[PDB]
Amino acid sequence: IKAFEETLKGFETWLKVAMQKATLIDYNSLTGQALFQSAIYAPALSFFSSMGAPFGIIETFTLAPTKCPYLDGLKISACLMEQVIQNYRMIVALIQNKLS
Amino acid sequence: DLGKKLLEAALIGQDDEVRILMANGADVNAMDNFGHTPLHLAAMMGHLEIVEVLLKTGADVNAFDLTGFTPLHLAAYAGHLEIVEVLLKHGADVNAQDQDGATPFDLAAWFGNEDIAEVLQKAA
Repeated sequence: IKAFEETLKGFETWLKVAMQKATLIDYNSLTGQALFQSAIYAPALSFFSSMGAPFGIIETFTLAPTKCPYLDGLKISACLMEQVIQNYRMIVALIQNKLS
Repeated sequence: DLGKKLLEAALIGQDDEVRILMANGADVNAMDNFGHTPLHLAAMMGHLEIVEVLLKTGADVNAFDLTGFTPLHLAAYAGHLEIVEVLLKHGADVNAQDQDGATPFDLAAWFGNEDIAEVLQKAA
């Protein structure tokens, strides 16, 4: 369970940076979309997989840009970042059901 | 599957596990599905000792991921000054560009990491 605790700590360490920097990512630009993939979506996938593995939870988080209907690419990034945090909440709820 | 384990430990920040994996033959060049090496992930996360371990065991300081970012790009975006300094000391390329011409200085400037931007400007 120590490995799972370390995963939570890594996730929260990553989250603190991602939550502030995501608001500056223009998702409609070439560099911004790429940076969102490289530095937000990819690490999130890895953390979520590491969280789910000790508990048999096999889910694949996918971004849903259709739920972010904004012309402003900064608002898209913030909205997609919120989907990341929401997925965390969903996995935590699944883990708590397994534990209880 | 030592490469995947190393990528995972380097992102999470499991220093002991990274050291164990390198001693047991893990590939320092292991690549995730986004083109990241472990050094990419540790530098982005600010894991200083893991960055040091990976560089000591042969990591390419200037590796590009599939989106055209180097470890220096990611540390300059994320705001980890000490990582940036260590990468520069190990020959990180300040003029590395992503697919739309963005340098590490550009990311540091756009994301408000002023100390890093100043270090990168002086290094250039």
